[PDB]
This record gives sequence, C-alpha cells and structure tokens, in this order.
Amino acid sequence: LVSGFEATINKFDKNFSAHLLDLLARLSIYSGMASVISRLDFNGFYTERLERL
Amino acid sequence: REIITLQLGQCGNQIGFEFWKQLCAEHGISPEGIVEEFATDRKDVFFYQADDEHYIPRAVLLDLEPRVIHSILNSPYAKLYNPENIYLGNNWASGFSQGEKIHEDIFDIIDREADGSDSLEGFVLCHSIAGGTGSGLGSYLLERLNDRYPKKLVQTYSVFPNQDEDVVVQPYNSLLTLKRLTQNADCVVVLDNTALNRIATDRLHIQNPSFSQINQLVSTIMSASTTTLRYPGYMNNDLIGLIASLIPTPRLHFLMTGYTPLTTDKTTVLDVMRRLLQPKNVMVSTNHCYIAILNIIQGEVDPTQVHKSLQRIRERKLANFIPWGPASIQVALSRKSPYLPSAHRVSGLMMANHTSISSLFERTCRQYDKLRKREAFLEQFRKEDMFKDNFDEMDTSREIVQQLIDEYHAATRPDYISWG
Amino acid sequence: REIITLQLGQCGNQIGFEFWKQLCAEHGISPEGIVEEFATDRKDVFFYQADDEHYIPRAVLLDLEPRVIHSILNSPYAKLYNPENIYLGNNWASGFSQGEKIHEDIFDIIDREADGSDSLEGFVLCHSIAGGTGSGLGSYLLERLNDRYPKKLVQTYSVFPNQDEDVVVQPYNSLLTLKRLTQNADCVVVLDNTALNRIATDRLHIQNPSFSQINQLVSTIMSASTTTLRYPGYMNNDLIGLIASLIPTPRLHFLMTGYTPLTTDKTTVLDVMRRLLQPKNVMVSTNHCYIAILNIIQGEVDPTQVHKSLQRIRERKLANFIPWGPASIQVALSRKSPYLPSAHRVSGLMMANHTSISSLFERTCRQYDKLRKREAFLEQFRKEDMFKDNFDEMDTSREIVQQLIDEYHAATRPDYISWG
Amino acid sequence: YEALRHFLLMEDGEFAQSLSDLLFEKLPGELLNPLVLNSVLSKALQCSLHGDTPHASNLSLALKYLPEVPDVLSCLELRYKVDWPLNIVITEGCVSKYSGVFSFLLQLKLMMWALKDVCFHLKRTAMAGSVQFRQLQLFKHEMQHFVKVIQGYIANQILHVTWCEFRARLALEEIQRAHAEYLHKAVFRGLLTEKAAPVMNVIHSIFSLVLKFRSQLHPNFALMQQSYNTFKYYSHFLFKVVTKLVNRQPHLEDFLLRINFNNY
Repeated sequence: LVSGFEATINKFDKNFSAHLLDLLARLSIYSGMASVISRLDFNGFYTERLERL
Repeated sequence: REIITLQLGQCGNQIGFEFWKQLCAEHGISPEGIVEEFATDRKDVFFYQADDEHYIPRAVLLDLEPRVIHSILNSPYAKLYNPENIYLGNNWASGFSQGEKIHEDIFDIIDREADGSDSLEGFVLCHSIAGGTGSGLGSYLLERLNDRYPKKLVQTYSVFPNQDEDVVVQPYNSLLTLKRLTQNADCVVVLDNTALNRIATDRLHIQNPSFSQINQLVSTIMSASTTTLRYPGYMNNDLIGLIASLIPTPRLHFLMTGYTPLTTDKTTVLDVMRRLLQPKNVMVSTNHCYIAILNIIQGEVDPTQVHKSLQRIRERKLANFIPWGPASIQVALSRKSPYLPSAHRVSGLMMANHTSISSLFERTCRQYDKLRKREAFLEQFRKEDMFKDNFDEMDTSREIVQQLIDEYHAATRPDYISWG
Repeated sequence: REIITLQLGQCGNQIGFEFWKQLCAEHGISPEGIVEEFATDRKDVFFYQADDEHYIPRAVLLDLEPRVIHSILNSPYAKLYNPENIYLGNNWASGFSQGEKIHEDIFDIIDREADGSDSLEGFVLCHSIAGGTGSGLGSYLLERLNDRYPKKLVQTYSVFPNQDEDVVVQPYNSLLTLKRLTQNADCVVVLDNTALNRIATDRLHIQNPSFSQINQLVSTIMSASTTTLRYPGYMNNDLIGLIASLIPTPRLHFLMTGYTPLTTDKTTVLDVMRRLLQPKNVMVSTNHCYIAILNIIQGEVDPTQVHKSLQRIRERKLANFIPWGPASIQVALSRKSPYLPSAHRVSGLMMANHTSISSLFERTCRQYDKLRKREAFLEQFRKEDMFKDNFDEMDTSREIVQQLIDEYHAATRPDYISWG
Repeated sequence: YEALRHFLLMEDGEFAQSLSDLLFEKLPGELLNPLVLNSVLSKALQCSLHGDTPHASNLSLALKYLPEVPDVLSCLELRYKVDWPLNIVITEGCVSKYSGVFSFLLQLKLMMWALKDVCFHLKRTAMAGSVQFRQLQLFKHEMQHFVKVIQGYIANQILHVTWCEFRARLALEEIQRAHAEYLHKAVFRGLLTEKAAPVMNVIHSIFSLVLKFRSQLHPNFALMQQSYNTFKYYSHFLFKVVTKLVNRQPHLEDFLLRINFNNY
C-alpha cells in the first residue's frame, strides 16, 4: 500500500525539489528577467532554501 | 464538454433564471432563443445548438410545490429555455423525502440532456442552503449524481443564508446540507445574504427589497466566474483546469467572491487589483490566511502592465497567503463582450480559498449547538421523526462539519503536511 | 501617514469647515468632491482618494444637540466632505458628561477612518477652549485618544478665547481644558480672539461681525501652517520633523502665530523675514524670550537673498531671545499654488515658542483665582455638583497650570538644565 | 537634469525617505546579493509617487565594495544611465562625482532616521517622570537641532542656489562647460572639497557621537551624559574652526550664520 507507493513518492518529491532548486538557482545567476524566480518564489516560499556558495 | 445546470428550489430557480437571462443579453441571444441580428464566443459549452439557432441552455428546472416556477413560465424568455424538463415543505427532511419518490423521473430528465449533448463534464447546482424545499432535495440529488457519474464533478453555487438570523430550523437544515456537500461536492462557491445586503446598503439605499436586488449582485458574480470559459483564451479554457488551482485540498473546496467595481454602473490593472484586495469589495461577511488566490480581469487591459501589477501587488502585500504551499496570486485576462455597456471599461472579480469562511460555518454550527441543547425545534413532525427516529444524522453532520472547522484551522497551522 | 482632523464644537466645526473649503479651492477640488478639469502636490495626506477621484477629506465632525450644525449640511460642499461620520450645555462638565455616553460610537467613527487609510500619523483637533459643548468634550476625547493611539501625535489648533472678558464660567472651563491639554496634547497652536480682532481693526473697519471675518484669518494661518506638508518638499515632508524643532521641551508645546503681509490682498526675503519680527503682524495679544523660531516662505523666492537675509536678520536682531535651547531661527521655503492669485506671491508665516503666552495663561488663571475666591459661579448645577462634588479637579488643574507658568519663567531663567 | 536631480540628489521626497528607510531597517552576507538591493529600488520607485517614466528606469543600484561588518559609513552607489546622443554631453566622469556627493547625502539621512528612532523609542517608556528622564530628553533636543541646521544648509546650497544657475544660464561646447560648472559648484558648496576638508573631518566626530547615543536606547545614564558632554565640546570647537577659515570662501559665510545664531 505504502511500501510501493510512498517509496516512489518521497524519491520523486526529493527529485522534484532538487531540480526545482536547480531551475531557480541557475536562473538566479541571470542577474522582467529575474522575476521568473520571484514569481515562482512568491511571498516567502522557497526563496531561501540553499544559498549557492 | 458541455455544462448542464441543475437549478432547484424557489431561490435557486430565481438565480438560475436571472443567470440565463443575463447570458441571453450578454451573448447574441434574443428572448426567443433566436440568434440576434445585430451580432466570437464559445457558446457551445453553456448553450445547446438547434438548427434554427435556438440557443436553448441545458437548464434543468426542478419545482417542488411550485409557486415561483409558474411566474418563471409566464415570461418572455419561456421560449428560450425550452428543453421541456420541468417536473412537479420548509424542512430538510421533507425536501429529502419528497425528492426520493420522484428521483427516477428527474434523473431521466438528467439522462436525456446527457445523451443529447456530445459530452458532459459538470453539474453546476443553483443550490439554496436551508432553502426549505431546495435544501434536502439538493442534498439528495447531490448524493445521487456522484454515484451515477463517478468520473464527473459537481459545482455548487451555494447561497449560504445569513440574514442576521424566518426559519427556526435553519441551522438544522444548513447543518445537514453542509455534511452532504463536504463529502459529495467537488466544488462549492459560497455567497452570503448579509454580505450582499451590506453591499446593497453601501452602494445603494436599498434595504427592504433586499432579495430582488441581490439577485443581480449574485448574477454578476455567476457570469464573471464563467466568462473565461464562455469566451476563449490562452488559458483557463476548461472548468477543471480552472478548478484545480482554486481547490488545493479536497475537504476545503469553499470559495469566496469579490468584485472590483461593485458600482460597475480609465482604471489600470494595478488599481483594480489593489481595489479587489480591500475588504469592502469582498462579498463575504488566532492567525487567519488565504490558501490560494486567483483573479480574472475583463476589459481594455494593457498586457505588459499586468506583470508590473503582479510585482506591485507583491510589494503592496494587501493580502498574504502564508499556507504550507507555493500558492501565489494568479493573473488572468478575458475580453469584455460587445453590445452591452462597456462602463467601467476595466472590471474584475476574484475567487479565493480563505480560512475566514470557517467562522461562518461555525456560526450556524453555534446556533445549531444552542438549538440542539434546547431541543426547541426538533420539529417532531411525523415526517421528521419517521424519517430520523435516531436524529443521529444531525450528529454525524456535526462531527463532519467539526472536522471541517478543525481542518481549516489546521490549514492555518504550519503543519498541514500531517493529517488535518 | 494620513492626517485625520477631529473638528468638534460649533466654533471648531466652523473653522474646520472653512479650512477644508480653503483647501478645496487651493487644491484641485470641486464642491462635489471630484477633481476639477483644469488641475504636482501631495494630496495623499490630507485627502482620501476615492475611485472616481472624489478627494474627500478625512474630517470627523462631532455635533452635540444640533440646531445650527445643519447649516454645515445645507452647503454646496456637503458632497465634498462625505465620510458619513456625523453623530448626534455651556459648561465644561456638561460637555464632558455628554461625551462620555457617546464615546464608543464616536470612537468607532475614529476607528473606521483608521482602518480605511493606509496609515495614520496624527489627530489634528479644531478645538475651542471654553467653547461650551466643545470644551469638556474635547478634553475627554483628547484623554481617550492618547490611551488608544499612543504612537500617533496629537495637534490642537486651540482658539484661545480672549474677547476682553458671555460666559461667566469661562475661566473655570478654560482652566480644566489646559490641564487636559498640557497632559494629553503632543503640540498646541494658540490663537487669540482679541489679537485677531485688533488685527481686524487694523487692516479693515470690521468691528461688530468679528467672528465671521476672523474665521478667514484663522483659516489662512491653518492652511499656511500645513502648506509644506500638503505640497512636496525636500525636507520636513513628515509632520514629526516639523513639530520637533518647534517644541523643545514636552511641557511647553504652545506655538505663536504671525503672517508677513497683514494685508496680502516685489518683496525680498530680507523684508518678509523682517516683517515677522514686528509685533503688528504677530497674531497673539522680568526678561522674556523666545525658545525657538521657525519661518516658512511661499512663492518664487530668490535664494541668494536668503543668505543675505539670514545674515541681515542676525545683524538686525529684531527677535530677542536667549533660552536654554539653542534657538537658531530656521528658514523654510515652499511653493505658492498654481490656482489662487499671484497678487502678493511672496507671502510668509512664522511659528515660534515664546514665553509671553504664559502671561495669557496667567490672565485666565487670575480671573479663575478671583472667581474661585468669590465662588460667584461654581454653577451649583446638579450636573456640575454630581460630576465634581470635591471641586478638586479645578485645584489639580490650578496646580498643573501653575507648574506650567513656573516652567515658562524657569525657561526664561539661565538654569533650565536644572528642574523647572 | 531635472529628473536626475529628482533621483540622485534626493530632491524628490518620499523616495529617499523610503529607500534609506528600507535599507536602514536591516542593519554582512545579507544586504549584498542582487536579490534584495536590486529589488529594493523596484520597491522604492513604486512609493516615490513621482516618476515611473522612461527616465525613471536605468537606476542601477549597484555597489563598489564588500563590507565585512556603530560607525557612520555604508558605501553604496547609485548610477544613472543614458543612450548615445546624450552620452556625448553628460560625461562619464560627471556621474561619478554625482556618486561622490550621493554617499554624503545618504549618510546624512542615516542621522535623521536613527535619531528619529531614539525619539520614538523613548515614547513607549511613558508615570516615569523624574530627574533622569527629562534631563536625558533635553540631550536629544540639543543634538537634533545641529543635524537639522546643517541639513538645511545643504538643502539651501546644493539644491537651490546652484540650481538657479545652470537653469537660467542655459537659456554645443557650452553645454559641456556649463554642466561641468553646475556640478563643480554643487560639490564646492557641499564641503566635499579637499580645501575645506578639516571642516568635514569634525562632522564625523559629531555623527559618531549621535550613533553612540542611539546605541544606549536608567541603567547606564552617566555613560550617556559623558557622551553628550563630548558632543557639546566638539560643536563648540566647530564654531571656532569655521571662524578661523573666514580670513583665508563666501560659501562658508552662510555656515557660521547657520550654526551660530544668538550664541557664541
């Protein structure tokens, strides 16, 4: 029930969030333009998770 | 897919009548259903197409002990709604028991429009909570429709009655409805008779003929909530893809309303979003917070202005979400129709999931708890007692709606990741 | 932050009426409230912004048993002031006791504008000292407002009555007011009926209709005292930076008025700075000395002239002072509005903290001391006796105002570093 | 010119009083990435209530130094940007001296925010009426008036008298020379020149003492009393050092008049 499902849930949720970090952080090095980060990272959500370097 | 609307009860038949009349005027439809000679819209979903351009809407009108429905029949628009589907107490139990005997013929009336359409996605109910005949029958029909159509989804344009608190069994009736809706309604849009009345006293001097004038206030919301479906666009060209953003968790499917020009009788998009977030434009009467907000604007809107407006609203912070999720304000755009007045050239509406509506659920729950301790109106009528000897469906309704209140406040809590 | 003005009493409602009418003329406003067609200023602070540009003032009008208050209502400007916030004896105790029963609804009237604005900095009271209904009620409201709103800063445009000394209980009323104002007013701007009357005899031949014309003099002072807030500036755009230089110690918060062209109906800044330091233009009737002086000039001022003029005023030494404070005269500059006439385009006002206002406080104190020895008008009315059986708030007021008089003369002394 | 004055020289109110007010709310690794300082300007132009034009863009809020960690210094630039047929007149060395005067004006804004914070911080303390309260608040009034008169000097010279010239002076080479004179009078009257530099050196002592006064927001009264006495000594020294530099500049003639009015 959960042995086959929640195992696929957490490994996908961690893989989603990591690639969601890498989309935001690689778009944040791009200094209109930087607003795609701050739209995705609206009012306090996921705008400070892991600072690169 | 095409939408069939199940307007029921006297109040619900009133608002469905006015809703289809306003779509008659807004679209290119005459009172006889004929295409207008003076007339770019997606009329397929809401209006059935006859060969002589009789745009008859897929309205299902249910009359139980009919009075208002006779007045509905002697109208100039009686030729417009002709799918020939009108089939002949103030208690919830009386309405339920009266619906049970005629369920098969009213369901065959559902089946005929389901066969006659190419396809069907949703059942949009003009439901009246605690509406005497409308309440009870609407809960029973709501319970039948999800069983018969399990893939399909049901919306409820609930007119939640708050009239400063005549029906003495109104909290009991409303209590049973909200249990049936919480388990058996995919979506609910909430409206309030007190809030529409306070807005009536605000924008006009109307106090005594409150219902007749609030019908127009309800109908403007009901049209603007569907305009992005009724007219094409880039996005939100399906009900269900609109619905998913407004309802993030299945238990909290209740949606508040608002309109930027309440007096809709140039304004930039920054101005109309800021005006919408203020509480005077909201039509609904511990920390509390939104779960997700959406907005739709119709009119002469500059396109690059709306992203600067989203940035501007983000800096204004007039409403702050703070749920467990990434929910953001979502800008959407539609076209204002021709042939009707373009007054207030830019004009908008919002739909949102807010935890403040749980206080309103708790108000009729508090009235019910006091009335349930008193037992002043158990009604003891032989319909009421023979239908519920145990009177325990009220207690199941109380525990289900108490779960709903606790779920709302748990959504306010930082941990809705755990079970609410 | 936006300023809400609490005009109260008959005389205070008169001067607030004329103040907002003058700001309607001077800004781009019409008697309906909407902006005129012909109209770069900061109208945000003083005027609320409606959706259709109905710049409505945030005026709170309080009336008490209204008979002549309806004259404010049958005006062309009644649509201009529409926040709908007007809620229904000649003794201080009568006004206090009448205010106590309606304090909650008038405070809810305060709360509504408090929520409706973006923000609030100050409550500016058009108060009438010893004004029958205005006195007493104004002292009670002034006592409530600092408790409820401690962060905000209160100003009082006190029209101190001196009419060559009809109210026989006028020193008692004024005595109680000044205790409340010294304790619960962050700043007070003082004005004198006899000084404006002597100015009226000077500039014109008007003697019998003194109040109706002195309204215009008071309104010119009241407008020019806030012109640097109402119109944009490099400095002192907030009210707090203006207030702090004028009021150096919290007890002495009373401010003198004067205007450079005693008839305003070219002049260099050497001349218009010189004219403020002449006593004929001052609007107020042992060594004595200013504590700090400030001036604001209007129009297209030539500015190297203000180097020359500040050095010239220093060499002239027309203003004599040596207080504990540093007391440098500060010069300010503002723009004359682009609507009103350009005749006498250069036009200036002064606000200053002067120890000579202590003599005026002592005058009504001397009248009170004589009347208190005589006990000729203790009034003995059952309101006055039941409210004040001990009659010891008059003695508490007397010791507080006597502290104020002694503080003023200690401010004249070289040692106000020690306790005054 | 009348737009760069609105933004760089801080003439337009509700913009400097919002940008500086937003930046001073924070005070290292934070306040230096382009997520907050490159966005605080897009937050501040919104509450300007004057601008949002094509001129109002090209306000690159950049930095020029990485601070490590009570002082009166926070280095930060604010550069305008132009296009081709205007870059030939407004030189690229002129906007650098605009930054040079801008840092001083923002440093002046720091005083009227922090002293406002100690004026507001004492307001919540108010019953507590004694010796140690009123004799303390007299120091705030004594120290505020100095900042409020030196700022009025700056606000008369660099924004009004040097703007009457170069506005009634204009009405192709003369545009270059007239701009190079307008700025040069703006930085000459601003006490930023190396000729009158000791006069500027005393202002840092004054400003640092007011910052130390903001630090002690009556457990440590005498520690603040000594600081006030040092303030009074330094102001009394400034009045002599400005008077000795009268014999050797008519721009400084206003300053002795500003600081001294019925005193010595």
